[PDB]
Amino acid sequence: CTLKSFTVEKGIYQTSNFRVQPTESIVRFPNITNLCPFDEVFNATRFAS
Amino acid sequence: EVQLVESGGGLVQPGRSLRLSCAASGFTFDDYAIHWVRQAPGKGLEWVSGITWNSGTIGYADSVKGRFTISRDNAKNSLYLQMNSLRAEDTALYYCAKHHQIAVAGDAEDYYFDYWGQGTLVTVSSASTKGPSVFPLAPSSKSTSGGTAALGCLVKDYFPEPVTVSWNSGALTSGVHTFPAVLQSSGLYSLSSVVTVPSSSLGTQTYICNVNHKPSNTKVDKKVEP
Ligand SMILES: *[C@@H]1O[C@H](CO)[C@@H](O)[C@H](O)[C@H]1NC(C)=O
Repeated sequence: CTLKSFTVEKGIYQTSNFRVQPTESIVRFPNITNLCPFDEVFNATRFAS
Repeated sequence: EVQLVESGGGLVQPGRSLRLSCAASGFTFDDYAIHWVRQAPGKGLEWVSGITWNSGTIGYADSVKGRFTISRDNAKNSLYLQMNSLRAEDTALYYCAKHHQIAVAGDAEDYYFDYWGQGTLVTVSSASTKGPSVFPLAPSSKSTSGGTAALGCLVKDYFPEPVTVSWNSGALTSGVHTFPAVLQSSGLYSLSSVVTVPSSSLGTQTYICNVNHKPSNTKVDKKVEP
């Protein structure tokens, strides 16, 4: 294909390029910390009006 | 630190309305509950209403429902209390008390006051406001000891009693015996004060008795002379 013919002579030719390909989609983010005050606004005791 | 200054209060006719305020200063007006509690003269205290750290009503008493409405303003850091249809049994010193705990989310309802203020005398009657009458009590020349001579003021003819006496600028916290007022069988009251007043040799106070009365706003700056 890269040397279009049907009687290619003797020699070495560069045709392709290998490439080992992935096997996961690892995503690494840090730890959760200092959660927002959503526990005292959705689980409060009393509202006003 | 905490300065719970209270504004709004005076003589109003029975059946009218007024707005009370309590400007907070010193802490964060987003995590401490502030309530309203009245105190009749020499007849104990009485809780009116209260609001938690957020905008939330915690209830009223058994005699103020439907007439009183409390509101909280976290933006201006001030708690307001509306009073409608005031009657004769609403004359007391309404205080502005805070709460000690931070009122976490999951706990038990338990409110107890930690910081108190001064209160505003909210008197409700049919009488009218009268103008005070300051008089320069003569510091007579009776001289036996060092500071035996004393001068003061003779404020009288005033129905409400939000009386605050000053001498120079709101200072001189030394011995000043401000005698309480008394109803002289006519609704009016009478104020007087006594200072040390040492030997007068052009080295004494400015001889000024500033009397501030909110329902009868008038700046009296009369001097006292022997
Ligand atoms: C409210 O409290 C319950 C029990 O503590 C908890 O399961 C829930 O996650 C809380 N809700 C919020 C919005 O945090």
